[PDB]
Amino acid sequence: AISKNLPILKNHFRKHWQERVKVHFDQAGKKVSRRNARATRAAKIAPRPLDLLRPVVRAPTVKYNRKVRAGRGFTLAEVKAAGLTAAYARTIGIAVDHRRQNRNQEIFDANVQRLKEYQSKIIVFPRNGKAPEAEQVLSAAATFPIAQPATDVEARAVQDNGESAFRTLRLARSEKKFRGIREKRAREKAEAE
Amino acid sequence: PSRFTKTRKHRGHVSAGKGRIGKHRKHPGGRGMAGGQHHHRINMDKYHPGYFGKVGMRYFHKQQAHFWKPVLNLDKLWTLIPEDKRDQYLKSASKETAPVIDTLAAGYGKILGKGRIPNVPVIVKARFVSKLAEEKIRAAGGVVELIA
Amino acid sequence: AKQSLDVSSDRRKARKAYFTAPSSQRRVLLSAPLSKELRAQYGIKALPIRRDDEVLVVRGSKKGQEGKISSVYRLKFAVQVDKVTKEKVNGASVPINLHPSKLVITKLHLDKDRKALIQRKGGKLE
Amino acid sequence: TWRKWNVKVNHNEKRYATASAIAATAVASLVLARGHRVEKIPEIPLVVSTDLESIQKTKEAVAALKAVGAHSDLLKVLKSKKLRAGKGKYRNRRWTQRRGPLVVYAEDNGIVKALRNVPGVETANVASLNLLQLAPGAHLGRFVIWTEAAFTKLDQVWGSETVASSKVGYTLPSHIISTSDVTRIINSSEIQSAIRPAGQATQKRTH
RNA sequence: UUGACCUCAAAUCAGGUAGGAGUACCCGCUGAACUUAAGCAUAUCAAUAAGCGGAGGAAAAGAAACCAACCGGGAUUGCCUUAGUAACGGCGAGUGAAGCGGCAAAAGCUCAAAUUUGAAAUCUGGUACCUUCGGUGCCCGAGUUGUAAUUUGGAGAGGGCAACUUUGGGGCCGUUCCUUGUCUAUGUUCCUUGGAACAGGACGUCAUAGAGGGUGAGAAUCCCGUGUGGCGAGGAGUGCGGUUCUUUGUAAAGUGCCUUCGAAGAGUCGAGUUGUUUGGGAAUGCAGCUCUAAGUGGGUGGUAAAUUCCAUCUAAAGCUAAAUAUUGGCGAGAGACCGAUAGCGAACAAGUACAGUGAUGGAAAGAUGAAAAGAACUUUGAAAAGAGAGUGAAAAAGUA
RNA sequence: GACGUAAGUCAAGGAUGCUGGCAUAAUGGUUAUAUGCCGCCCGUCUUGAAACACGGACCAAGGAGUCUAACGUCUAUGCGAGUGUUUGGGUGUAAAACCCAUACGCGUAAUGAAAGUGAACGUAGGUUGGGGCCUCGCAAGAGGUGCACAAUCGACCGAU
RNA sequence: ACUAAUCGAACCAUCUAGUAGCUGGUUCCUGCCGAAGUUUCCCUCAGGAUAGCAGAAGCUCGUAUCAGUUUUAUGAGGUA
RNA sequence: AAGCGUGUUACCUAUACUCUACCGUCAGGGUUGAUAUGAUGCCCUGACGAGUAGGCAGGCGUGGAGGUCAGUGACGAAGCCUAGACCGUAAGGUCGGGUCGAACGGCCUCUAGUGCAGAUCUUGGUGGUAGUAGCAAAUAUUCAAAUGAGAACUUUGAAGACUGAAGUGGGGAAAGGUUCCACGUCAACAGCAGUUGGACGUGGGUUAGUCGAUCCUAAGAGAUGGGGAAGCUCCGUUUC
RNA sequence: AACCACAGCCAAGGGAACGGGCUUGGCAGAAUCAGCGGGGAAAGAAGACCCUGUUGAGCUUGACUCUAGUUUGACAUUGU
Ligand SMILES: [Mg+2]
Ligand SMILES: [Mg+2]
Ligand SMILES: [Mg+2]
Ligand SMILES: [Mg+2]
Ligand SMILES: [Mg+2]
Ligand SMILES: [Mg+2]
Ligand SMILES: [Mg+2]
Ligand SMILES: [Mg+2]
Ligand SMILES: [Mg+2]
Ligand SMILES: [Mg+2]
Ligand SMILES: [Mg+2]
Ligand SMILES: [Mg+2]
Ligand SMILES: [Mg+2]
Ligand SMILES: [Mg+2]
Ligand SMILES: [Mg+2]
Ligand SMILES: [Mg+2]
Ligand SMILES: [Mg+2]
Ligand SMILES: [Mg+2]
Ligand SMILES: [Mg+2]
Ligand SMILES: [Mg+2]
Ligand SMILES: [Mg+2]
Ligand SMILES: [Mg+2]
Ligand SMILES: [Mg+2]
Ligand SMILES: [Mg+2]
Ligand SMILES: [Mg+2]
Ligand SMILES: [Mg+2]
Ligand SMILES: [Mg+2]
Ligand SMILES: [Mg+2]
Ligand SMILES: [Mg+2]
Ligand SMILES: [Mg+2]
Ligand SMILES: [Mg+2]
Ligand SMILES: [Mg+2]
Ligand SMILES: [Mg+2]
Ligand SMILES: [Mg+2]
Ligand SMILES: [Mg+2]
Ligand SMILES: [Mg+2]
Ligand SMILES: [Mg+2]
Ligand SMILES: [Mg+2]
Ligand SMILES: [Mg+2]
Ligand SMILES: [Mg+2]
Ligand SMILES: [Mg+2]
Ligand SMILES: [Mg+2]
Ligand SMILES: [Mg+2]
Ligand SMILES: [Mg+2]
Ligand SMILES: [Mg+2]
Ligand SMILES: [Mg+2]
Ligand SMILES: [Mg+2]
Ligand SMILES: [Mg+2]
Ligand SMILES: [Mg+2]
Ligand SMILES: [Mg+2]
Ligand SMILES: [Mg+2]
Ligand SMILES: [Mg+2]
Ligand SMILES: [Mg+2]
Ligand SMILES: [Mg+2]
Ligand SMILES: [Mg+2]
Ligand SMILES: [Mg+2]
Ligand SMILES: [Mg+2]
Ligand SMILES: [Mg+2]
Ligand SMILES: [Mg+2]
Ligand SMILES: [Mg+2]
Ligand SMILES: [Mg+2]
Ligand SMILES: [Mg+2]
Ligand SMILES: [Mg+2]
Ligand SMILES: [Mg+2]
Ligand SMILES: [Mg+2]
Ligand SMILES: [Mg+2]
Ligand SMILES: [Mg+2]
Ligand SMILES: [Mg+2]
Ligand SMILES: [Mg+2]
Ligand SMILES: [Mg+2]
Ligand SMILES: [Mg+2]
Repeated sequence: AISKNLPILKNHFRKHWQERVKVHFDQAGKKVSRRNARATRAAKIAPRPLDLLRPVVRAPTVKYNRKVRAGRGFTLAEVKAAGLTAAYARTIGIAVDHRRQNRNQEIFDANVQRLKEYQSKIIVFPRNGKAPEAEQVLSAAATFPIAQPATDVEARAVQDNGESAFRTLRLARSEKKFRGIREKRAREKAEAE
Repeated sequence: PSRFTKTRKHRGHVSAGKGRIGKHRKHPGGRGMAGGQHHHRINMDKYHPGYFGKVGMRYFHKQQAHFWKPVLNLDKLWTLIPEDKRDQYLKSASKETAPVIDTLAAGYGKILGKGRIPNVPVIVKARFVSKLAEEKIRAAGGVVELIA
Repeated sequence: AKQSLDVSSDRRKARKAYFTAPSSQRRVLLSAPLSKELRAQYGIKALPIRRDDEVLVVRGSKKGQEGKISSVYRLKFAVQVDKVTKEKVNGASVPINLHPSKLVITKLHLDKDRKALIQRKGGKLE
Repeated sequence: TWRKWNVKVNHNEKRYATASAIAATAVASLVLARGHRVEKIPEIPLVVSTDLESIQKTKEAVAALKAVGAHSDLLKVLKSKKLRAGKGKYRNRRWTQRRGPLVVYAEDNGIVKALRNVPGVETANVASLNLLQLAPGAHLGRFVIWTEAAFTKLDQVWGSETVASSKVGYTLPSHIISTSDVTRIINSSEIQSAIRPAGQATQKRTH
């Protein structure tokens, strides 16, 4: 029934919704179990650091490409540039992604610097050596944090060339909007006589 | 809590505040938005004009991220410089040392022109700007650098 | 207070465990303290009660009465002592059920296993 | 089951109440009204040496509490132990008793376990300071015993006029009135020189 | 005549395997109506209930014929969110995702397409002997209508030249996991009430133990326990010590450059049409029928079509832990929950007694006392029983 | 206020003075009864119920506006151009309490179907009121300023 | 007609607490305020929405703006 | 006239009017350098009080929760009874006395499965009706003895009757399941009674080569081969 | 056992327009038994007639919308 001045609602409760009500009573319990799972895995794989070294990538879309983040794995080009094989890299804790490609020199250099820097700060115990204890460090990510690069300097000189940035945006829109028609008129004008 | 509700006060009174004559029933006018064009027309035309009917174009597979463009006005432009370092630029207002404000890293797509910044030159890096916003920045002695 | 996650503080569970305790559990449940002299002699505080043990009643209406356990009647969590009885009106005599926590052991019926239990608990056994 | 059980409180407002309850611990009138036997306590806030943090045994911890003046509040607990007055007594809530002192340390070097068994006594790290223990039953003025390291650390934890709080972006709340002695403000010569003379405080009946 | 081969049979042939149960969660199929729309048919309820088939400790999904359009991400799942939004809809009622972003957890891979052809190098089985979750030899068989090695698109192969660097198994004991045992404080001191002290009062003690329970009334200190550590037993299986097997290898793997190559899944993709389904709208998936491909090819790029590009993946074959689920099972810990007409139907010989031909339906029913100490004995009565007496703190507790 | 020259007094902004009996069932309360007068059976639908309208033989126990998702107004509280710790992580005396990064949501911008564009002529305007404040006045009042708010004419952004 | 005391579609269980604009009921006390059965629309006429009547919260101000009233002046009306 | 018309006075009595008090509500005020510490306090002044549906406000009561009263309690908690008492307009609260036997309150707060006369309400218990309607079909009983506490009803004898061989007789089939028989025995059951009993308690009892089943086929039912069906399964009975 | 708000004398009045109760009169004396059918608008059942409901169902048909079956065509089976 429709009554006095109230916003129109859309409460989707016209199925047997009470049969699929999940109440996360176990939030604290699952937290205890997750920390217990982390401690168990830490002991099982000690002295390894509980997570793989991830690369830094750009985020997709125009909404998020201003930021960098952790990616899945280093590309085969990055691993080869860092001086090691993908198969060996996977056994010393480096994530390797065969489907990501390098087209950005800045990101590629950053990941290769990331790989050499990681190599400098790990100890690979020999397969039949003495294997000394090396104070297990739980987080590789906290050891090698992802840094947003520097876009510019804090201050510099005003260079005004009279370009009218707004005019530039307008003209960019117009040239793109009229490229197809102008090429069509160019092609027909060329073909006429 | 239950003890502060009118149910407690209605105890002993027969109709529970629902009336003897009207006699609270199940769904006397229909359920949900029933009758919005028939017996709820007046309410719907008075409080929700435009509710029924169609409007312009459809957009199949619309991703909002294509349209991400948070606006920032000039009157808030100087807030992107931290307060500790702000007053140093506000004084000694000159070129050859002008604050670069990267409004994109600040999370903004377009700089609008609500206006009245100080007369200090600033280098505004933005994806988009309104025509008046670029006028006021240039008038102050700054510049807008188009970035992507 | 409680510290471990394996032990319960739930009253209903505790009482259920008590009243459904099997006989071998009830043997431990029916422990009695030793007398001052027996504590000094052996070095142990309390032992599970047994048949030929000599006991002194130290609570209730039969306080100060001595005797020997004629029965550890585990089915109702009690022990019966000879010389401690109720004389019914029809001349008959019936045992008084006693709880061993209200008893004091004044002499032990010692065999190999009782001696080993004392030594296990840290007893002098002399 | 999907009845609302937990209640979200604004984090700043939780801190607001915690600070108000810490401040109320220093007001002997509030602590007396709340029910603690601090009538013979030499001074409130009660601060004791940091050696309390390293006391290992319950007996030594109890003796230190009695020495610093918590004996009556300890005896009030375990003299107040009562059987609960209804069905709660067979839902594992059999007994009731008063709260004793709350000992606040900075480093648990044995004090927590030494006081675990003392009836009515609680312990807390300065870093946490539960409101449920500082104002039990929503009643302000819990009898608190601070160790010296705990008292000193409290400026770093909650901030001061010269020290920023360790809590990110937090500052202690501001008073909306400069004092609580409205009588003394009224009696100030400034207001006294602006007010008209007063009547009788009980008007004489006419007609 | 005989000996194969193919195909098809028989045997109480040798050895195995499936069925049925449970089913809370999981993978599918099939599939409603009540209901809402203030009527009603599309719609909604709902791709739900019921019905059928199949699993496990999880299942399924899963290492892109993905998302994207960015300066690009990068298996799957789940959470926060996107978002009650794009979209669908008698555009009514209603319905309704996904990409990005932050998190939990992270793990990668395997076949088919290739001549071993200087050697079927491969495997089940029988048998004998052993160090028996198997090994070795011998034999029969399977298999060239293709079993091994070698490659899986990230590649990789053949050849040519360079060279260097790293390797396996196996006991005991160790830890580690599970199951379980045992040991490890302190009053039963005096006074009062009481049937009973576990109550109140006094004086103490232990406390990493003042959780809980029992004991003749509220028991840290009477008992079991609790807390804290110690010492054992049976058993799991990976990092640990250490001990040997020490041509234990010209055996395997990796790495650079050059050259030539680089096989990559068909009644399938795709299309038309019908039905169903989806937010998917000139058609989201699925399924039937008809048509039916290619190899700088093929799919996708959320408005049908032609022409031109571009981007992005590589289907029609396959395996994989964790984060997720769990009104069933087993083992535990709990509660501002109910307190015998409540709480499960069932606190009890409860899915019992009982009803119905049957499918099914399905209750009621807890409390003497601390202890039967459950009333000896006398007397009236044919007896039940009464009156006495007696037990008990109390019979104003007598199993009615 | 009155009276009196004054003392002081008075019937003048609400009772004092004198005296007696009893100190208990005596007054009073409770209860049963009697007497006078009055009083139809509740609940419910209904214009209208004591109704020849319905439910109700009696008693005990049970017995009906709840919780949840999303939301409107109002109110309290915290912070404030911000705000929200609790998805998750850290930590714990362990479902508590305490601490926290990156995001995300809502707000800080609107408007158009959309492509898009996007907020100061001015002391962020003028006029009429406008509480409070200021100046002058014994005061009344007069003059200056005038936040919120109200009416109104403009200016700016988008659509046309 | 009969199909297990059941037949103009048996019985059992579930969907299912099926929907009901209709009938019945809807549990303490006191205090203050205090109605409507009319307008418009509706497959509307035993129902709703809407406005009105009502309460509550107040807020901006502080004797104004006013007024179910008259007087004066000035209109209008076509009933007796 | 105690009737009708009319006139005059006196008189009667409403929860209305005047005055006074008390309650509450609203309004307007007073009160701080001791308001001679209650400032949501105290006090002054005026007016007002009907009420269904309904709104709001302040309170009363119940189960559980945090805190406090170092509250009460086996020398008696709670519960229940009490034409005994007191406080509150009221919801209610308190006290005494009896019964009783183990727990329970006051205050500040939190929370709800939180208050009953009704629902042809649910479950259970109980009345009036009422010692009432009734216990009247099947022709019918009687005498004596025995037994027994007790005999219309048991047993025995005597007698009078009836079923009248398509039986109230002698066996069986379905069904029941020990009811059969003996001893003991009468609280319940046998709508009176009961010493009797198909009742209660404890026992005893069913013997087959030939009687039946078992074998046969009947109308039918139904595997297999095989074909349908997503499938549960269906078809079919000698078929390919 | 039905039944039972409480109950049980009338007349008239008014009253929801036929009262056991209310108003005015009549009157009115414990406790009861057999019978009786005037009254209790006696009991038996949420009128089965009628109307209303945006409540059904059985049945009918040129109602609306479909559907098993069946018929017709094309494609496939489908070759020489
Ligand atoms: Mg009312
Ligand atoms: Mg009603
Ligand atoms: Mg109670
Ligand atoms: Mg599935
Ligand atoms: Mg409908
Ligand atoms: Mg409807
Ligand atoms: Mg219908
Ligand atoms: Mg659907
Ligand atoms: Mg199902
Ligand atoms: Mg299994
Ligand atoms: Mg798992
Ligand atoms: Mg799989
Ligand atoms: Mg691949
Ligand atoms: Mg992914
Ligand atoms: Mg959003
Ligand atoms: Mg569609
Ligand atoms: Mg749907
Ligand atoms: Mg190889
Ligand atoms: Mg006890
Ligand atoms: Mg004691
Ligand atoms: Mg202990
Ligand atoms: Mg392929
Ligand atoms: Mg389907
Ligand atoms: Mg569909
Ligand atoms: Mg890509
Ligand atoms: Mg029950
Ligand atoms: Mg008694
Ligand atoms: Mg009694
Ligand atoms: Mg008794
Ligand atoms: Mg009297
Ligand atoms: Mg009367
Ligand atoms: Mg009527
Ligand atoms: Mg009535
Ligand atoms: Mg009716
Ligand atoms: Mg009735
Ligand atoms: Mg009834
Ligand atoms: Mg009740
Ligand atoms: Mg129903
Ligand atoms: Mg009024
Ligand atoms: Mg219409
Ligand atoms: Mg009606
Ligand atoms: Mg005329
Ligand atoms: Mg006219
Ligand atoms: Mg006259
Ligand atoms: Mg009133
Ligand atoms: Mg309570
Ligand atoms: Mg009592
Ligand atoms: Mg009474
Ligand atoms: Mg008792
Ligand atoms: Mg209730
Ligand atoms: Mg009742
Ligand atoms: Mg009522
Ligand atoms: Mg009779
Ligand atoms: Mg004859
Ligand atoms: Mg005859
Ligand atoms: Mg016979
Ligand atoms: Mg028998
Ligand atoms: Mg009889
Ligand atoms: Mg008899
Ligand atoms: Mg006999
Ligand atoms: Mg017989
Ligand atoms: Mg009644
Ligand atoms: Mg009556
Ligand atoms: Mg009548
Ligand atoms: Mg009357
Ligand atoms: Mg009369
Ligand atoms: Mg009659
Ligand atoms: Mg009817
Ligand atoms: Mg009917
Ligand atoms: Mg209608
Ligand atoms: Mg019909």
